[PDB]
Order: sequence, then C-alpha cells, then structure tokens
Amino acid sequence: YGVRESVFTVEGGHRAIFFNRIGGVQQDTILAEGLHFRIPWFQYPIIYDIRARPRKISSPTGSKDLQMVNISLRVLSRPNAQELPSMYQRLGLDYEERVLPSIVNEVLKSVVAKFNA
Amino acid sequence: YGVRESVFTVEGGHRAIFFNRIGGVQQDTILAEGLHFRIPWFQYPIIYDIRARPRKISSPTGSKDLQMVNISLRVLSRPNAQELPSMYQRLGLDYEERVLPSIVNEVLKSVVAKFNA
Amino acid sequence: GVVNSALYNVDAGHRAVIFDRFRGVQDIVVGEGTHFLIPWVQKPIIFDCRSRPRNVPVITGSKDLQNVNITLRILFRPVASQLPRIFTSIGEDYDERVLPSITTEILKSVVARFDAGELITQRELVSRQVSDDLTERAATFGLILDDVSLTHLTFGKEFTEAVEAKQVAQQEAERARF
Amino acid sequence: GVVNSALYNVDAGHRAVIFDRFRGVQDIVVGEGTHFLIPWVQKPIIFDCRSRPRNVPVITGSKDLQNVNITLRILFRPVASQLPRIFTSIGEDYDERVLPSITTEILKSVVARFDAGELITQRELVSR
Repeated sequence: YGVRESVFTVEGGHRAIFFNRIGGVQQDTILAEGLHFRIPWFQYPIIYDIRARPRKISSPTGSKDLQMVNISLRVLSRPNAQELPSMYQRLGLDYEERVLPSIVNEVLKSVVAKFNA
Repeated sequence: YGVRESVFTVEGGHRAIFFNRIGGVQQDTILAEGLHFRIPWFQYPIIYDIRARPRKISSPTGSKDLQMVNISLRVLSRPNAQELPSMYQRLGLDYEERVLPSIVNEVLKSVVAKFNA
Repeated sequence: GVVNSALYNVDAGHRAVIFDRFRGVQDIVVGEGTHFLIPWVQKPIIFDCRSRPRNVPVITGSKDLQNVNITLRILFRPVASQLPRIFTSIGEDYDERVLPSITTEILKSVVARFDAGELITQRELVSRQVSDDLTERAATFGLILDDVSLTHLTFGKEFTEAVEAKQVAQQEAERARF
Repeated sequence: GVVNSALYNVDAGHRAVIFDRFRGVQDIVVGEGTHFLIPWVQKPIIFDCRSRPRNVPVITGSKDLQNVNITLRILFRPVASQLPRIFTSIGEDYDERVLPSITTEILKSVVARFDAGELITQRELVSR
C-alpha cells in the first residue's frame, strides 16, 4: 500500500493526479511521471492522459419515414490533459461505455433525422 | 443483550409496533426511526419495513369495448407508519402484500373500463 | 398451563382464542381480560385473522348462458368479539372451506345481471352490487367484509371471437377500401 | 488497507451519509475526502453517487403506432442533500426501486404525445 502509493517517479511521462480530496484544490493539476512523492491515503489516483482509443459506435436511424440506416462513427478519444478534473467526479469509470455512447448516438439520430445520408 | 431488552435502534425505513402481549397493552408505542424503548419479554415488536417497496402486478383488464388487455403497474408503496396499529388490528403484518391484489385489480379495471384502454 | 396457568396475557391483534377443552370450547369472549387457563387444555390458540384472502371464481351461465368466471378476491376479517361468540360453531379461524359458498350463491346470482359485456364496459356498478351482497352475507357469517375484488374476468370465447371479429370487420372495411 | 478503515478513504460519488446511532442524520454527507467515521455519531451509509447510465428499453405505441421500440439511456446521480431522506424513505438504494418510475411512466406518456414520424422527426425534442 503506502510505499507504492507514494511513489511517483515511475519511468514514463504520463499525466495523472493524486488528488487530495480532503482539500479540493489540487484537482485542476496533475502529477507528471518523474516526480515523488504524495500522500498515499488522502490523495487518490486519477488517469488524465488516456490514449487515443479507436471506439466505434454504430446506430441505425431514419427521417419521417426514410428507412433506417446505420451510421458507423469511430472516435479516437484523445487524452484528457485538463478534462478529468470534472470527468472523474461525474463518471469516474471509463466514459467509453457511460456517456460517450450518448455523445455519439444522440448526434447520430440528429444526423439522419436531418436526412443525411 | 440487556440493551436490546430495554431499547431498539432502527437506522431507517423500519417501524415496529411495540405491542405488549404480556401484562398490559402498549400498541401505541410505535418505533420512531432510531432508538426507542421496548421490553421484548412483555412488549413484542411488529416490524414494518416502510421503505419505497416496488411490486409489478400484471392483469388483463376491461375497456369500453369487449376487448380485455394485459396492463401492469409497478406498485411502489409504503405502509402508513402512523396508522400501523390500526391495520395491525385489522389485517396484520402482511397486508402490504395481501391487500394490494384487492386494490390494483379494481384501480386498473375501474379506470380502464371507464376509458377504451 | 404452566407459564400461563392463572394467567393468559391477551394477544390483542393476534386474538388467541381460548378453547376450553375442560368444557369443550370457551363460552367466554376472548380476550376480554386475562383469563384463567385450566391445565386440561383450556388454552389460547392464535386466530389473528388478519388478512384472510380467497380469490375464487365460480362457473356460471349468464344472461345469454355464457361461461362467466370472476375470481372474487374474497377478504375476511372476522369480527373481533363475534368469532369468540361463535363458539357454538367455529371459534377457530372461520373455516375457509365453508366461506366460498358465499360466492357460489352470490356470484351466481350476480352473473346474468350483466351478461359479461356490460361488466366489461361497466365495472363499478356490478362491483358495488356484489360487494353489498357479500357484505350482507359476511354479516351472516359474523365476519367483517374487507375490499372484495370483482376481477380476473373470464366471460366467453364467443365474445372474444365477437370482438376480434369486430376488429376484423373494421379491418375488412379498410382492406376492401384499399 | 488498515488506514482505509476508520479513516474514510473514498473517491468520486461514494457519499457516506453520516448518521448518529440513532436520533437522526448528522449535518454532513461525505463521499470524497478521508476522515474518521465512528458509527455512533458517524454511521457511513454509502450511496455511490457515481453517475449511473441506465439504458432502459420500452416497447410501446403512440398516437397511431402499435409496435415501436424505444430505448432510453439515463445517466444520473442522486442528490446528496436528499440522501438522508432517501435512506429513511427508500433505504440504501437510490435506484432500482425508482429507476422504472423515471423511465417507464415518462416514456409511455411522451411517446403517446408523439406519433409515426414525429418520434423520428423530433429526436432530441422527444428527448427534450
């Protein structure tokens, strides 16, 4: 626990916070790999630098009576350098199956409802 | 032990008619949510789990037509805590499930026969 | 008995009725006060009664001799002191094999007042009728009639045929149109 | 972890509604922090406010539809300040008892409002 939780040198350059929730200021910053050290218990590990994962989200949809067609929209999901301070509190767990499905799908519905393609 | 022999603690969502079976009548002593006096040797708790309890009931019902169709209601319900002794004297600590099929089967059927449902 | 020899400790809300085996059954209204309990099985037996449901239908013909079955959700609460007063017959949990006769008499008189369809389109009317008939006979049993439901209507395959055929007639109107 | 106990080590959403044992609820609800929770003046009734994406399907009709299949994803949290009330009125659940009450009733009425083609036309306005 404690020792490894405090270690923050770690070979690499990844963006991740060890957020001191007991006083919520740190939230908007990160620890860069190559540091050391932070409080194992009061501070909590959140991954900001999330790699560009190619998530394909697909959905059939139509317009008025126009036949339903399936849009294939793949998302690369770039790293969240300064987006996790809110994302982790809101979602915490991987957004890829929590809010990103709506972020894509609801838009897809608007797309074909307009009639394209 | 002795603590339980003199008092009873409910964290929430539960009542108990501390009804004196042995030497007197104490049914008015309804467990207030939390710590409340009762002596099990003489005074027996009739415990009611008064939380928002669901129950989906399905039944074919009538209409302004000869057609009957299956309509269903997810009965969320709470026993009326402050009147537990009354119902306890009438129907007892199972009415929360036994009275509902006498209730909903006419709530629905009356309403749906008045409409064309 | 032993722990309740000279004592009884009235179980109000559970109505333990004392059956004076020493003299047959109690002629005293239980539990109107602490009662002496004779070792020769003059002892209380819990008859709380309490939600006592019986959801029973009765096969009967209708105004047009249709096979109507309505599961009367019968619900009795025996009158607090009267059931102890019924010691000449059933001081115990009033025999639920006797009670369904209330429906075999009443529901048979109730069916053919509405022929099926009238109930389908008008529930409350017949529901109140049957609840009043049941209430009168519940008084004859010495029981409090609780909300009895007129429900789960089986009425006639000729009517279900007629209503599906009614929709067929409408479907044919539109089908022939197009 | 030894320190994880006693000291309430906790991340996003795990709102340990703090109760005494028992007269009522303590003035505060905590789910992001680290402090002691002694279950006599501090009972840790954790409601995980971490958002809950529930895609609830509904098969229904409309003003003229008979067979339309409509799935609704609701992402939600519970209100922290109302978690004490929830605890005494619903329990440790803030969903599953009431999840259908915020999907089924609404969608049945909403789809009844719209019709063949207007569900399709309105989209985000049906969702509105």
